[PDB]
Amino acid sequence: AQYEDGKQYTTLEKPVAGAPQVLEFFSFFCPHCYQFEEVLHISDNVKKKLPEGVKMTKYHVNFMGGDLGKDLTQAWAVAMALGVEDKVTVPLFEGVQKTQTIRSASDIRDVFINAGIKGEEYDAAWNSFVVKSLVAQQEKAAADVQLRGVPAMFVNGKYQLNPQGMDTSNMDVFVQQYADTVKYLSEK
Ligand SMILES: COc1cccc(-c2ccc3c(CC(=O)O)c(-c4cccc(OC)c4)oc3c2)c1
Repeated sequence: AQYEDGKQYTTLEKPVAGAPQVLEFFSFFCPHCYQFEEVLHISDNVKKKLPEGVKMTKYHVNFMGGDLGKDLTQAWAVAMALGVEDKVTVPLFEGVQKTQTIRSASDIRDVFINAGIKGEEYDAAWNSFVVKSLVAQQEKAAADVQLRGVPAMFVNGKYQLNPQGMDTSNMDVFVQQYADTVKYLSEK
């Protein structure tokens, strides 16, 4: 076959019931995640190949960057709670990996202030139980699939993307292979 379990994707031995359709994990400390988001725009090319109005879900993970990595997961919860993902994804990646000016929770917050989120709004969300459950949801989702590496994408709790079995001589070909596989998997 042209798509085979073990090549473009792997199949989970313990399926995850009731999982989100397209579920993507990343870390703002992850160099490959910087690439997927800044250079390759994986998330966005995937969305463009799925049925309109499908649920793409993206979660931060804790297992990179120690204390600040956990801070970043709470800020991703804030971002999600306020719907400002599109405003802070780029500054956050660049602050962690490009300028390396994100060294503390205060520096994370600066990204939001600079992005135009009011301090009161940020601090209120940061400290809210809505954000605390949304941290919990990100952690639970990662736990369900026993996630030890990012970037990572899962379709319907059954299929994991295997980008190691795809061609990287061309950034655009790689992306489309990736997006086409997600689409094929979502139709299975
Ligand atoms: C051509 O355009 C570009 C521009 C920038 C980067 C890339 C690129 C190339 C290869 C890989 C691989 C794996 C491999 O060695 O094949 C991974 C990856 C993904 C998720 C988890 C993981 O950990 C096991 C590894 O990400 C990649 C990105 C391509």
